[PDB]
Amino acid sequence: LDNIREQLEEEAEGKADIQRQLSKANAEAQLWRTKYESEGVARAEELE
Amino acid sequence: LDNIREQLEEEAEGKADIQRQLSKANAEAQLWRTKYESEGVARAEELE
Repeated sequence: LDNIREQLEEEAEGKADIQRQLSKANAEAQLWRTKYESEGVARAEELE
Repeated sequence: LDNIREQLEEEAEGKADIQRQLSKANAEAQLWRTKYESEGVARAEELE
């Protein structure tokens, strides 16, 4: 019980970084897709 | 102490799924973004 008490903080720290890892990632990938393929293939569409 | 066994493992199942695999289905977005710039914009400078 004193042992898994330490493990609960470890999974919490295992939680905390990986929820914060996605919030940087899912912002950037989705944002890039929204803002770089609107310029990308569409200006490639019209310039052709 | 038996009750917090599932509070470990089901959250550990939650962290292994809802934090981990939902992150990796985001690696795909980043890959798509890289693919767009890398091939798309080299054309979009060349056709410019």
